[PDB]
Amino acid sequence: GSSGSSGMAAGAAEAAVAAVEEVGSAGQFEELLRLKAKSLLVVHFWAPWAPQCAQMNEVMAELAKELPQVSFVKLEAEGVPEVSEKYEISSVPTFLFFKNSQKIDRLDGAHAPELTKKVQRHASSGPSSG
Repeated sequence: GSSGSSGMAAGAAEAAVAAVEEVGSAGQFEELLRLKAKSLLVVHFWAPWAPQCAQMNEVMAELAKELPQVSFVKLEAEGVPEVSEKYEISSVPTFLFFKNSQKIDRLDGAHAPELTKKVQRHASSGPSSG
């Protein structure tokens, strides 16, 4: 109960990844929400049956690269019925824009262009604004 920071210590780094994260549990998602609160989180619902999720998945990969300040996470609707229940997500494809641990936007249906639009729109918030 007595210390003197005397400034600030140095021992932390940060990297940049443009890959789609795989969410297979509510904990991971509910947890990330906070972490990726400042940034733009994109929760896409992919299914091992729905063909639409096929192309919708490939498109994401690219985006993630274009927008390094964005977070693309894909969750299994049937894989994790815990989260799907809460939001009652019983349809795919389905994207959920979570900002600051609070849903602000949502895209229903397999839309290649419609998606990018929303992604960029929100993605804006952050560095190099514009």
